[PDB]
Amino acid sequence: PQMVMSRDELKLRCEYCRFEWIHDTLCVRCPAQPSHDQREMWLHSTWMWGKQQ
Amino acid sequence: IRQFRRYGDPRYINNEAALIRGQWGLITADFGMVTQSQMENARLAILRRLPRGSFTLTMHTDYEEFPVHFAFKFTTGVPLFEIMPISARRLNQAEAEGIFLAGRPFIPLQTVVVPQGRVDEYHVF
Amino acid sequence: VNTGYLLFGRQSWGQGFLINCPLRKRDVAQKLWEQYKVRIDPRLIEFREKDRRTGIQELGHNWCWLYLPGAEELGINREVYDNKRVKVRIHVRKMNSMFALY
Amino acid sequence: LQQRPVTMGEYRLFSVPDPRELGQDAVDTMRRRESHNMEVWWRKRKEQLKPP
Amino acid sequence: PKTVCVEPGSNRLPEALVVEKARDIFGRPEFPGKRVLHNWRFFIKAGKAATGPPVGQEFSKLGLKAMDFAKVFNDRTKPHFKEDVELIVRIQVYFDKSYLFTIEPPPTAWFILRALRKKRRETGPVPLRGHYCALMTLEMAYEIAKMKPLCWGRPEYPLLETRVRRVVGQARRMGVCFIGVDTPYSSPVKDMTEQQYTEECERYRRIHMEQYTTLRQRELEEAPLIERLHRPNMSPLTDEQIEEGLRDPCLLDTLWRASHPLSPYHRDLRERELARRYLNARGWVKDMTPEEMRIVFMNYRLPEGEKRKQMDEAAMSGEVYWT
Amino acid sequence: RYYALPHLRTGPPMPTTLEQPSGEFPWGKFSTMVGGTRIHPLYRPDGFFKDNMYPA
Amino acid sequence: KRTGKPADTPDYKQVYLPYDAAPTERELERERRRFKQAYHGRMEHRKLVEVKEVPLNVYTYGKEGMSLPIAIFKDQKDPVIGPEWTYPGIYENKIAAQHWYTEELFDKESKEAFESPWQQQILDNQVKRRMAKVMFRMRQVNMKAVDLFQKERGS
Ligand SMILES: [Zn+2]
Repeated sequence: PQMVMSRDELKLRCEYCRFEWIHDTLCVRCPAQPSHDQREMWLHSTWMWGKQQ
Repeated sequence: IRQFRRYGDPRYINNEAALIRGQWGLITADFGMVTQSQMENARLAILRRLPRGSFTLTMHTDYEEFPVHFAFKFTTGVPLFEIMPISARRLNQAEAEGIFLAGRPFIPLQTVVVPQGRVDEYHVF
Repeated sequence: VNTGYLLFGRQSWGQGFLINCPLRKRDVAQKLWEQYKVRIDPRLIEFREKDRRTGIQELGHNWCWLYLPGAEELGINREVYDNKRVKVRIHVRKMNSMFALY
Repeated sequence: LQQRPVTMGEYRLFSVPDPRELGQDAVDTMRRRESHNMEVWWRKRKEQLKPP
Repeated sequence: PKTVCVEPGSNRLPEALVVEKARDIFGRPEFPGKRVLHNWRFFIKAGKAATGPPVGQEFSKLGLKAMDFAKVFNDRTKPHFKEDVELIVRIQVYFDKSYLFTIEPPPTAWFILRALRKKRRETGPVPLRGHYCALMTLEMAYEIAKMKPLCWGRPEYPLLETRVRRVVGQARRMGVCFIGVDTPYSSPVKDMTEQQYTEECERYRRIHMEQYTTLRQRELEEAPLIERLHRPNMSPLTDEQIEEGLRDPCLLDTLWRASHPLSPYHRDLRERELARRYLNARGWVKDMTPEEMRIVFMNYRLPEGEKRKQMDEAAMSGEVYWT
Repeated sequence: RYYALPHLRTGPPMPTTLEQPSGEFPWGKFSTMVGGTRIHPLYRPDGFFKDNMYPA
Repeated sequence: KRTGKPADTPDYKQVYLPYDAAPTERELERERRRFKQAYHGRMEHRKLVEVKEVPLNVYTYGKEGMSLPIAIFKDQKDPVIGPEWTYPGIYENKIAAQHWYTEELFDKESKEAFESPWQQQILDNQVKRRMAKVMFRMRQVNMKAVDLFQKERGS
C-alpha cells in the first residue's frame, strides 16, 4: 500500500474504505479495490532500539 | 550588477503586509529563492484548474532577479498569484485552496492562500 | 516598531538551536526601550501560541505581537496594516560567554 | 360515520413548548445570521482595498 | 375596444372545459402503499406511445410486455389532445411488478419555448453569450403558470403570485429578457398619462395584497391545526442569547411561555410574570411590555388575519374546551 | 526622543466601529458542524432522515 | 436536450386590439429603440446587454388581446391575454420578481425597508438554497471524501 507522509495526507477515497489500526500505525483499508490502501509511514511492527533508533 | 553572495538577502521578515487586489492570492510564507521556470510550471498547473470563463490568473513577476543563473529572492509575505473574477463567482476557501493546491508543489517554499483585501498576518502566521 | 527589527543575542547550549534562557514579556519590552526608545506597558505584548508555554527560546527569526490600544478615536484605518497590532520582529543570535549575558 | 374534527380549544389545550422545532429554527436562525455576516465579510474585505 | 374581465384580480384559473378534462385525464392514481422499485419518467407525444427503444427496453428490462401500457396510453391520450404535444408520463413500478402511470402537462421549458415563439437551441444563459434572448411580459408568464398546478384536484394551490416566480426565474435562467422586471418601466400605455398608470398601480397592488391575504387565510384554515399554534421568532433574539438558549432548555421554553397569545389556557399572569422576570434575570429581552412581546414574537410566515386574531384577546377568548 | 502612546481621551481601547475585517474565512459554527457547538441533546438538529423524522 | 422541446412553432394571433388610438410608426420606433438595450445583474457587476428578438410593435406585444400558442387540448382555444389588474399580484411581482443578490436583500432587511413585503420570503428562500448547498456535500462527504476542485477542468 502507498505510504502517506503523515495522518493529514490520508483520505478516504471510496464508499467502502475504512480507518484501521495496524499496531498503533494508522492506515486505510478498502475491502473492495485494494489499490486504495494507504499506510501512514512509521516504524516497523517489530523494532529494537539499536536496530531502529 | 555582479552582486556578491550576500545581496538582497531574503532572510529578514518584512513589515509589509501585502494587499491583494484579486479575489484570492498565493503568498510566500518563508524565505527562499525561486526559479522562473518553477513559477511557470505553477502557472500552467493552476490554469489547468481555473474556470477561464469567470477567472483570470495574475502572476507577480516584477521583482528583481538575482544571479546564482537568475532567480528571485523572496521574503516572507510576498504575493505570487492572484485569482481575479470576471463575474459574480465567489469561491469558498476550500475551492480557492483546492485551486492553488495544484501549483503549490512546483514552488520550493511554503505558501499560504489569502482572501481579498489586506493580509491579516495575525491569522496567517 | 515594525519598521525596526530588534537585534537580540544570548547564549545557546545543547543540540538543536534553543536558548537556555528563554524570553518573556518583560525583556521584549526591554529591548524596545534599549534600542528603539519605545516605552510601552509590557502587559500589552502577547506571544505566539507556540511560544506562550515555553517562552520564545529558539534561535533565529521570531515574531511577537504588540497591542496598541487606543485608536478608534484617531480614526486609524487603512493607513496601517491593522488597527490594534504591530508585528514586533525579534532575531535571536547565539554568542559565547565573551559577548553574551545570562 | 360522522367526523366532527378536533376543534381549536380542544387541541390548543395541549399546546406546549416543543423543543424540537425550537432547537431547529434556533439553529436555522443562527445559520442565516452567519450567512449574513459572511456576505458582510466579503463586503468589508472588498472595501478594505479603498485608498486611505 | 372590448376588454374581457375588468375586475380586480379574479383571472386565476383557466376556463371550465380545460380544468375539468385536465382533471379527468391529468390525474392521480392513489398510492397503493407498496415498495416502489422504479420511478420512471418519459416525454411521450399525445397520439403515439411506442414499443420502441426507451419504454420497450425498460419494460423488457423487467420482462414486462410493453404493449399494454402503450395501448392504454394511446386510448387515454389520442382523443382530447392537439398534435405534437409532448407530455410528462411518470410510471411508478412496485414490488409486485404492477405499475401506475401519471399523465402530466408538458414541462415549463416547452411552454416557454412555445410562448416565446422559439424553437430548440435558440436561447441560452446570458453570461454564456452576452445578449438577452426574446423579450417577455409578466402577462405571458401567468398563462404559462396557470397551466401547471400542484394538484389538478385543487387548481388554486399553490398560489399564482408565488409559483409564477418559478416560471419567471426559470425563463430568467433560460436567458429571457423581462418587462415588469429587469427593465425600469412597464410597457407603454397608449391612452394614459404616466401618473395615471402609477396611481392605478398603487391602488391595484394593495387590492391584490388584500385578496392574496384572505386567500392564504382560508388556505391556512383548510390546514391541520398545528400551523395555527405558536412558533415564536428567533431573529429578534444578542446572538449569544440564541446560542446560550441552545445551551440550556429553560431559556427557550420560558421564552415560549412568556411570548404566547392570551388564550384561556396560557393566559396566566402568575406563571407569566415570574417567567418574564426569570428571563430578565439573565439579560434576555428586557425592554419589553408583555403585549409588545406578543408582537415582536409571533409566527412571521403566519398570515395577517389569524395573527391579528391571536393578538386580539376577544377573538381567541372564545376557544375553550367545553366538555 | 522616546516614543510612547497617547492617553485615552474618549472611547474604547479596541476599535469597535473601526474593526478590521477579521481575515478568517467566515464559516458559521452551526453551518459547518465541526466543533464549538454546545447543543443540548434535547435540541439536536438535522435528524430529518434519522431520528427527527419521528419527532417528539 | 432534444427531448420535451416543440418541434413546431405556430404564430401569434391578435384577437382584440388593446387600444383604440392607433400609434404613429415613429412612436412604434421610439418605444422599440428603448427596448433593444437592457441591464444584466443587480450588483457591482452590472452590464448592459443588447436584446435579440425585440418585437416590431411594443404597444401590442404582451399586454392584452393576444392569444398565446400554448394551447394543448383539441378544443383548447389559444388563451387570450386579459387585462393587467385581473391578473393577481402582478404589480406586486414587478417589484419583487427580479434577481436579488443575497448581500443586497440582507442590507434591506437590516435597514427595515423592503420594496415589497414579500422580499422577506425572497430572502428566506435564498438562504435555504445556500444552506442546502452546504447540506448536500455534508451528506456526500460523509459517505466518501470528495475534494473540491482538484481535477483538471476541461481538456
Ligand atoms: Zn478505495
